[PDB]
Amino acid sequence: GIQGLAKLIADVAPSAIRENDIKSYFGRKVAIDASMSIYQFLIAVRQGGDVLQNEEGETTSHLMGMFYRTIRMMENGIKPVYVFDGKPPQLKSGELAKASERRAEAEKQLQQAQAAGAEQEVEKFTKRLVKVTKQHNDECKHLLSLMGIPYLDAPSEAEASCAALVKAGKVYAAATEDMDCLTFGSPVLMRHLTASEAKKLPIQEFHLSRILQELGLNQEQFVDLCILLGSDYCESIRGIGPKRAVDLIQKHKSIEEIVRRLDPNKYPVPENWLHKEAHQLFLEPEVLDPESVELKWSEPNEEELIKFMCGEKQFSEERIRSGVKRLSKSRQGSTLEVLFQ
DNA sequence: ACTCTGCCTCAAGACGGT
DNA sequence: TAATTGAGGCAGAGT
DNA sequence: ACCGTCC
Ligand SMILES: [K+]
Ligand SMILES: [Sm+3]
Ligand SMILES: [Sm+3]
Ligand SMILES: [Sm+3]
Ligand SMILES: [Sm+3]
Ligand SMILES: [Sm+3]
Repeated sequence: GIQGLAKLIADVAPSAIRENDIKSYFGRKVAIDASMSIYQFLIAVRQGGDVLQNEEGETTSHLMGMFYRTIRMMENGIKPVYVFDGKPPQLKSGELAKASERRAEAEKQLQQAQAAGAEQEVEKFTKRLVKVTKQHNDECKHLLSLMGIPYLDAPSEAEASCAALVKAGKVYAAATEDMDCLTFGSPVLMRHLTASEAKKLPIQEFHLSRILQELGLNQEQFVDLCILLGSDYCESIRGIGPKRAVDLIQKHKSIEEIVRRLDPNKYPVPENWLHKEAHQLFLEPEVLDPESVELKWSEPNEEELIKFMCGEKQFSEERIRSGVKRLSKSRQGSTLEVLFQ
């Protein structure tokens, strides 16, 4: 993500944040960062500090949420396409190594609480070690196929390919919490689109054109702003936060110019700073071709979903059948069958 | 006064009967 | 064979 | 809407 960008928008560019009722999105298509939704379910969907699972010990929390949340979206006429990450870019390797440190230390502190018969400490580092695996992604892809819900494999970061689907008009918005989707150029970003019966947070749209207008920037200047704020791909400047970062971009436009005019003794830049390379990655990321695959929402295969979710993963047959019926009727009401001419 | 850093914590789902 | 993110809150120090 | 339960 971008450190503090959502807060900056809310304070400087509030006009870019628009809220609408779930009832207004009937018929709209959205792109979803699948990995983040899977992670949300593995973290939250716990029963007694442990995850849901079948008797074979195979985890099912990700299948639980993917199934029901996706159905709820379709009942509201919202048609999602799930986008899965691919090979991370090299620039992320500098940050990937720093993540393993946190997992290594979280593992060290895990067995410590275990050998110490702790209770709340076990549930503390356990959730901190959660991670989305290839088997998590493959099982969700398998589920979506049976549900008739489309998905796409991005060549690199899913966030970037979601944005490219919006640019191309193949979906209305990227439904995510990772604000760096705007840094990748997404015209629209939607938060809090869960279609949950609770309705605790309002559906927010972030319109990039509004952000650029109220900040007085173009896209390249907005990317440099996000770099100074803090991105996954390179270092920021120590002592330059969201307040000074805005004033500098608005005044000097480019980081290259900010360095020329900054006092090297007062605000020294990082050593071997890759702000140019991250700039190139945000503006011209490796993305799928939106014109290659035509997004279709298809009839779900009920009998295979029962065999998979119930026979194998041990979901309630009554609940799964009911879910597939809802999914099939809601698709019939929001989706036109294919026509030939 | 304003701003930034480095700490700290906390939460992160959904169904169906009541 | 995976590497969130986000939001606040607080004290303390730099501008 | 609350809350035990989901697997
Ligand atoms: K910084
Ligand atoms: Sm990201
Ligand atoms: Sm099995
Ligand atoms: Sm990602
Ligand atoms: Sm990241
Ligand atoms: Sm089995």
